Amino acid sequence: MFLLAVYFLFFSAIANGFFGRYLGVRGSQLLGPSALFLALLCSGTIFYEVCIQGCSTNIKLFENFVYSNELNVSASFLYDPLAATMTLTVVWISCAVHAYQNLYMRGDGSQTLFTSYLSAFTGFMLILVAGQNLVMLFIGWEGIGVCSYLLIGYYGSRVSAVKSANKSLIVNKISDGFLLGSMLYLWFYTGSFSYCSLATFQIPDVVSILVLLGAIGKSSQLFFHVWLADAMEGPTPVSALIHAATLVTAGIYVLCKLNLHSQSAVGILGAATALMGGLFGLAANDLKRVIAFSTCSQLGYMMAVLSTCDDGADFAMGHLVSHAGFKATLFLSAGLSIAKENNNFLNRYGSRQGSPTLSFATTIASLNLLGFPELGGFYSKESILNNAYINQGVSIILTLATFLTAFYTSKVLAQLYLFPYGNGRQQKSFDIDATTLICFGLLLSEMLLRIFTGSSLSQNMTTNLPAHIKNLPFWVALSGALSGLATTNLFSSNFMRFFGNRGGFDVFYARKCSNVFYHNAYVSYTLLDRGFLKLY
Amino acid sequence: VPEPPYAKYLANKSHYCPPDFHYSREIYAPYGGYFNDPKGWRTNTAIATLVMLAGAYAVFCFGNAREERLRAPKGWIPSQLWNDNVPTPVDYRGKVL
Amino acid sequence: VDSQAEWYAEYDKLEKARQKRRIWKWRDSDSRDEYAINAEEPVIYIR
Amino acid sequence: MSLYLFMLFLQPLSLSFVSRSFSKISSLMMSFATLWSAVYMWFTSNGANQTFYQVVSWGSDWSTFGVCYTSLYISLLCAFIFPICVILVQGYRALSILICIQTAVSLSIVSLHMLAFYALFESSLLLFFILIGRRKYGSLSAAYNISIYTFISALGFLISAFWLNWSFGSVCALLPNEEANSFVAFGIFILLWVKAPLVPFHLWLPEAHVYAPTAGSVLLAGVLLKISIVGLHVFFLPICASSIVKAFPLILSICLGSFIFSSFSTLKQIDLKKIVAYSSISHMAIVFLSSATNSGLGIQGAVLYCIAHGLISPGLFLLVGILYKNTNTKLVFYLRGLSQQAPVWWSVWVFFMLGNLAFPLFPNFIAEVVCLSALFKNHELYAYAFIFFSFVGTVYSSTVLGRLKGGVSSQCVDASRLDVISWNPLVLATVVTGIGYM
Amino acid sequence: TTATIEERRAFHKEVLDIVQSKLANKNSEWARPEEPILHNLKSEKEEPHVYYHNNNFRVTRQLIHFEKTKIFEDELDKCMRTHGEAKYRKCQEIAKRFQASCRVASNLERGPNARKRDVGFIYQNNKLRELEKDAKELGLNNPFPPSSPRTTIGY
Amino acid sequence: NYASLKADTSMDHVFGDSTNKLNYDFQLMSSKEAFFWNYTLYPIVGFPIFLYLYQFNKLENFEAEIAAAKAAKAASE
Amino acid sequence: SSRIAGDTTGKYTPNIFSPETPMDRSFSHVPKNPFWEAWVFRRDNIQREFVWTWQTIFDLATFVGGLYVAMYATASFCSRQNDKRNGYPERNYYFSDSKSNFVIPDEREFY
Amino acid sequence: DEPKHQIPGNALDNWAFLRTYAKPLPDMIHYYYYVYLFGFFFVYKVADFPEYSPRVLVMAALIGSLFYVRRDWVHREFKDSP
Ligand SMILES: CCCCCCCCCCCCCCCCCC(=O)OC[C@H](COP(=O)([O-])OCC(O)COP(=O)([O-])OC[C@@H](COC(=O)CCCCCCCCCCCCCCCCC)OC(=O)CCCCCCCCCCCCCCCCC)OC(=O)CCCCCCCCCCCCCCCCC
Ligand SMILES: CCCCCCCCCCCCCCCCCC(=O)O[C@@H](COC(=O)CCCCCCCCCCCCCCC)COP(=O)(O)OCC[N+](C)(C)C
Ligand SMILES: CCCCCCCCCCCCCCCCCC(=O)O[C@@H](COC(=O)CCCCCCCCCCCCCCC)COP(=O)(O)OCC[N+](C)(C)C
Ligand SMILES: CCCCCCCCCCCCCCCCCCCC(=O)O[C@H](COC(=O)CCCCCCCCCCCCCC)COP(=O)(O)OCCN
Ligand SMILES: CCCCCCCCCCCCCCCCCCCC(=O)O[C@H](COC(=O)CCCCCCCCCCCCCC)COP(=O)(O)OCCN
Ligand SMILES: CCCCCCCCCCCCCCCCCCCC(=O)O[C@H](COC(=O)CCCCCCCCCCCCCC)COP(=O)(O)OCCN
Repeated sequence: MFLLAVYFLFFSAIANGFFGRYLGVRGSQLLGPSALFLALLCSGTIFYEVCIQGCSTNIKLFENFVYSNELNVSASFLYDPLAATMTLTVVWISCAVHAYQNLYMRGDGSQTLFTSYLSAFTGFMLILVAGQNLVMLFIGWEGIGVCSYLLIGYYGSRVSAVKSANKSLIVNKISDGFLLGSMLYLWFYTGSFSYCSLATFQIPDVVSILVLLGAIGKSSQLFFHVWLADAMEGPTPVSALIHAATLVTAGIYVLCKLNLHSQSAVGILGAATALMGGLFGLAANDLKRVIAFSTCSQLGYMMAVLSTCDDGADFAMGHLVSHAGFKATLFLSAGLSIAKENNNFLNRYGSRQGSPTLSFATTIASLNLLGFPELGGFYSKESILNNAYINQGVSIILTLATFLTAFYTSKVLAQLYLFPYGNGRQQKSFDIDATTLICFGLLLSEMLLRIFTGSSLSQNMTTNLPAHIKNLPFWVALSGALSGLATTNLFSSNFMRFFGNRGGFDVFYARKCSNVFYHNAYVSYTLLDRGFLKLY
Repeated sequence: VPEPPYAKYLANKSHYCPPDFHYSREIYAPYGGYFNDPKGWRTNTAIATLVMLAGAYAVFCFGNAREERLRAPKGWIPSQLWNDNVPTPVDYRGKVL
Repeated sequence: VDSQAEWYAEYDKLEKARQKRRIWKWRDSDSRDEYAINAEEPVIYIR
Repeated sequence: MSLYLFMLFLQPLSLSFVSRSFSKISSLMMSFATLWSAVYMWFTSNGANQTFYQVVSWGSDWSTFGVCYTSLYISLLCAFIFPICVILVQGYRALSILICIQTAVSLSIVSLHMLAFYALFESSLLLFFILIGRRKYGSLSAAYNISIYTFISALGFLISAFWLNWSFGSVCALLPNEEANSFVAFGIFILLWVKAPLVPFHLWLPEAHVYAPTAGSVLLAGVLLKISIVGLHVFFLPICASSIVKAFPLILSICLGSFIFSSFSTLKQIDLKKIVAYSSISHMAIVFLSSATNSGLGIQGAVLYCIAHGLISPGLFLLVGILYKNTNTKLVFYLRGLSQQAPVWWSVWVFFMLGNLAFPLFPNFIAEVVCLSALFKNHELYAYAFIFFSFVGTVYSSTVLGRLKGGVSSQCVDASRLDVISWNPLVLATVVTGIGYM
Repeated sequence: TTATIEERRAFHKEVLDIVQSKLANKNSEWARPEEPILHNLKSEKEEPHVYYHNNNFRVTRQLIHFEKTKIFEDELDKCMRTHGEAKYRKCQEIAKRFQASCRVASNLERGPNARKRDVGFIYQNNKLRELEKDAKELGLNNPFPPSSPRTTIGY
Repeated sequence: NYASLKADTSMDHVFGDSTNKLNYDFQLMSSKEAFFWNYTLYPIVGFPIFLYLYQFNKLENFEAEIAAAKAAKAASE
Repeated sequence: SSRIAGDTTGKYTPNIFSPETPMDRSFSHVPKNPFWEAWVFRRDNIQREFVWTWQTIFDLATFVGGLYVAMYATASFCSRQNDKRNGYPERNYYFSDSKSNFVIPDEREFY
Repeated sequence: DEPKHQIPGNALDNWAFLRTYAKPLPDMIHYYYYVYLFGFFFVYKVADFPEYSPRVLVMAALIGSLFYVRRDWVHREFKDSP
């Protein structure tokens, strides 16, 4: 029963990507969503058995996947409470995106191959989440990396898209190299790759730094966030999956699965990432880029909360699973908006008659992003902010990040709906079928269920704080929202330009790191082996 | 240019294909053509669904054989209906069910 | 197929070959002028 | 063993008596029959016989042949990849040259005598000089490079073998001998330094691969680079361990420098075959260093990673040869839109390129994990150095893939039925090894 | 410890007798010995028959050690999955034994350049204990952490 | 034979002319700048090396100082 | 102006005298550009433009020899640490001048 | 047309340089006679030379190799002039 979901996703991938000639575009439009629906039932059963009823299961597919001398690893799946929650969230979002792609990708040539990529993409995420040992996690990690490479660069006739895919691949390569180093350390001094014997109360700092460096790759933190913004070149269904669950969350999941992180590094890096992501999302003028920078900021919150308290891992996971929902909704609604307006720039969006469902979904997802009270995002974010008060430096930066988040979220809402129509007088239209409505209904059901069921066991546990301290995040969010509605100027033109360039992390790489890389290549080849060592 | 003789064997432009879009119809790709919609697609989808369910049955047998629960669930779990190796539930206090 | 017997027979063959080679490497000068080094060799000179 | 050797001798024999119009068919049948004989040799090789599975001698120390773990893997690999070379090559002259080369190389792997190993391995010296320097599509410079490099390294190895035969009285591996001399250790080492392309003695391999035919490139990459590890496990480590442990910092210096500079040199390539050939050089260093640790993990990991390379690089070379037949170009800049123009070729190309980047579902992953574990057993920094600079391979592989993937093209260049038949066995073997049947 | 040539030749003769005794009766497990040939040779390569036999014995022992380590890991995983949040207390012993098996399997044949495998951080813990003892008795200040009761799940 | 060197001007009016060219000289970094940036970035890459060097030096110095104090205590006593 | 060369039935004949150009494997060959060919020739024969300058010597030394020196130093440090870790006596490495003969540890000995 | 290597220098200047090798050629017996005679006497004298260190012998060989002038070099550059 537990194996069935991964089977359904990989079957969808194989069927659509290898026999799609027989199935057809309609054949994908049935076999994809049906298989992921069945996987959703299986994931719901898993969630009820493991999380609610506390029954972890281990499935060993086969033994001795690598058996060389003492080094021994097996293909086994352990569904522990973390894994069931991530599995449920991932399958729910992926079923929604598969429903979405039926109408969105109809104007695309290879819809079957796109569906196959999406289904294998989900399958590798579930392999990463449910692995019982480090090697299965590495398999899923590299699988999601390659699937992101094949999905961001889907438009091969665009130089920007293929270069974005290359960027993602290279950055992720560096990150998993650090992870492989940490994996080798842990096998050598613990005797196994399994998480059960992986436990070390004291670990040398090198292993912690390697784990953190590997994690900051997929969970795009500072100095490793360059790929996330460029990942906008891919189709909208890809962006929703990568930013909501599959790629960004993996680093946080790894950090929570193995508590080898150091409090000092994670809190500073997370707070810096949250502030920088909010500041970058301030300047952005594409609808899709602002939501990516907001994803960066939320990842910063989740990374910061690990430093605060022992429950920080639970709080981070709760914010992770809450964030997947409204973020996926925000990307899907943004993609529908782009299709209806034939535009990506926020200036030319405006009020126009549309579907009540899509506008409501956008409003509720943005309200969850802002921190609107009595919402799933509100609880998961106040659990972080209130518990971060002990770390004074982290708390301040997160509160300013909340202000910035409120400002750009409200600015995006005003520009999409409240603002007057800004696009031209041309016939533009995207009529939505019932399948897209079922997609947004699934997202809205996830959002509504999150309120009743909660995100963490200690979500409503008291943080013994003064009332003015506890309710401060609401006031900061409200002030940011009010300033965003008025569309006031917050920074001078120099700093606005600085934020528009995303801090110049890429320009530094261009001018120094890449030039040194290709000068090393020049010395190695032209001067030496085709130079000094080549005969006349 | 007068279409080559083999053009008769090649299939037409599908309904989903935009009228302006031109693609070479001779190219073969395993994932399908540029817009597909083949004749007989319904039967192929039925066959694919049958294969999916048969493989699901085989995977279900394999997993049930290899699903090991070493700690008793706190309450009744759905797996008890189909697998007999589930330990008898014990609640938070410790009472057996 | 008695692997032990095959292994030991092969090793014995190689060891015998090595002994034969090292005997074959024991060579004094065969020069006709060199009567001292070869004093015990039975020879006749027709000169 | 005896059946395998007899079939190896039978293949060149058959060409003399065939009709010269049946040569291709007879050669293909002979290659498959040799593969089956190798499977029989595996069947008759009992794991209970731990030191050597099988030993046969035909009247002298030189005629002593035997199979061990490394020898058996490498011999099965060459017997597996030879038929693909046979179908790719046309003409009695070319068939004769390739059959003689394969007979010599496959006899070298199972040889247990250093002098017989030298005699069989260097018998294929002119055959590559003629092959790489063929009339229209060959280059004399590359043939000179490969021939001279091989001659000097093999002559040093021969001098060391002569010294061992004089001192011990024997040069067969089955007789236990140990030496602490550094001159003899270097004499044996220089062959490995050259044959396994290791900076700065790697210059011959690129020119040879580019100007060799596709069957020739497939054999060169598939098994001739692996002959270094047969020599290392069979003729260097048993006798020259003291010198490898004495020189380990120098060995690491040279190996890691080869890895880094070969990776950087790969970035400056515009020719597809040169890109694959330089990827091979960077891949050899991990094998050489893992074996040099002289640990259980290192030897197994090196032989495994050799098998992974001998399944991945022949596929890339075969795909590039197919593309060159279709397009008459190897420059990446001329080739664009291959994804749309050749979906079936592109799928296999991407699959094999992922294999070369050592992704988990490929044998290169398991092999690399084992080798890195051995390096980590020696020291943490040793593994860390190799793991980081692996990112350089990603850069050039991704740049090549991006350049080929998209653009405007007016030519349908996709593979035929013969081409797909050519790579199907390699794809199946890659998958089977990737799931753990190493 | 010095070996005269007479004693060396006598041991050579005795090893020839051992080889003859083994040759008399066929054995399918000849290369999987259960006992080594005891010797006091400077280099085992001096007597080829002892060399190969004891090498086969070492290989058999290492294979047994690897399978034993896999067993120990299996019971450690089962014990972890059974107890739940009481794992750290109740699985201390089984983890101890499993880590001991790992160190045996790795360290017996690590090789010329390979370092000792510190499963459980025992050697580091001992080094810290010695350093702390010396610093306290000599009045120095140790820049290194004191020894820990438990550094891993077992050792 | 060879491809035509004549460009297509059909879409110039829609998408702009090709008259404007790149200003890059297609030359690499200067040797002096390259030396600085190699000898800066490569150490950052090898951060484990310096950590191991630092701890090993600390361990050896503490061991030697313990040995010296031990010699002092074992000389008088 | 073109005709199908290949015949699946097996009745394939090459029409060398045919007025129509066969659609053989050369049909799909890339047209090629004169300047790209000269760029390929220049790039392969880059040894012609090699000149020994102090800048060239500086680059070659600082990067290649520098990386070799750094790797050798790191490997020597790791060997020293491993010798201290294992408990071995300081090993007689090739360029290290040590008055000890320890090279290969004895398996039988307990270190 | 194909890409080709650039040939440094002008065609006529290079041909003029090459034409400086077209000079009256002595027969090689004259050199060989003296080399044979002085070599025979040299081999007789060598048996009486003191034993030299291997390092000095190698340096002397290197100096001799560097100082050796190829017979063609004198051929091109010979001038019957003071
Ligand atoms: C009044 C009478 C005039 C004669 C006066 C003397 C009369 C004779 C008196 C006693 C004669 C007995 C001793 C003389 C030497 C024996 C040679 C001989 O007699 O053969 C007959 C010979 C004529 O025979 P041939 O068949 O008509 O000519 C053949 C050639 O093709 C000729 O055609 P080619 O000239 O057009 O072509 C020359 C070619 C012919 O090739 C040779 O010359 C071969 C010589 C190689 C060394 C010879 C073995 C050295 C062993 C010496 C043993 C003693 C030391 C022991 C330890 C040393 C360990 C090596 O070599 C070359 O291309 C020029 C380079 C010359 C040396 C090449 C090696 C260079 C290594 C340096 C590396 C540094 C470069 C690094 C930078 C590179 C940048 C990429 O007569 C002579 O040449 C005698 C001239 C006496 C001048 C020798 C000056 C030094 C002598 C001692 C130094 C030993 C080194 C040898 C230097 C070159 C000697 C040829
Ligand atoms: C883990 C156990 C289960 C394993 C199942 C894995 C999931 C499917 C595996 C199928 C085989 C994997 C390798 C397939 C061939 C690799 C090439 C490929 O995937 O795509 C090909 C062509 O695709 C195919 O024809 C075959 C793909 C079928 C299904 C592929 C699923 C995704 C691959 C999984 C990633 C492999 C994991 C390796 C690392 C763990 C090229 O695609 P593009 O470069 O994007 O260009 C296409 C054209 N367009 C520009 C319009 C986008
Ligand atoms: C042009 C191509 C078109 C055709 C596409 C073909 C589609 C291929 C389908 C993908 C297959 C995925 C199956 C992956 C499992 C590997 C199968 C396997 O290895 O068989 C195992 C048996 O194990 C199984 O049967 C696994 C059950 C597979 C079904 C389980 C649920 C399917 C979900 C896929 C998740 C798999 C992730 C595993 C990651 C490594 C052999 O058992 P042993 O006797 O122990 O062999 C020794 C072990 N070793 C191989 C390492 C030497
Ligand atoms: C006591 C003694 C003291 C030391 C004395 C040393 C004296 C010098 C010793 C050097 C011996 C090395 C012999 C190799 C010479 C280089 C090759 C000759 C260069 C050459 O022009 O060959 C051309 C092509 O070769 C090629 O294309 C091959 C490229 C270069 C080959 C690389 C060399 C092999 C690797 C070198 C080191 C290997 C490990 C060393 C332990 C063909 O010329 P042609 O046929 O057209 O004839 C026309 C005549 N101009
Ligand atoms: C400069 C960096 C070194 C480059 C090598 C990089 C790594 C290669 C290592 C290969 C591993 C096994 C080889 C054995 C030793 C080879 C070289 C080791 C380094 C070395 O030269 O040590 C020398 C001793 O070796 C010797 O005395 C002999 C050196 C080798 C001779 C060269 C050519 C030999 C060819 C012989 C052909 C076969 C002959 C067989 C009879 C001097 O070091 P030291 O101990 O004196 O310390 C004095 C320092 N203060
Ligand atoms: C003509 C050609 C040559 C001319 C140009 C040469 C210029 C290069 C010179 C600088 C090269 C980098 C520095 C390494 C050599 C430092 C001096 C050697 C002396 C030495 O071994 O000191 C050790 C250096 O630290 C170390 O162990 C090495 C630290 C530096 C390595 C990491 C920095 C780069 C990282 C990039 C990756 C490369 C390494 C990959 C493994 C520490 O002293 P000790 O405590 O060990 O005692 C050993 C007793 N002397």
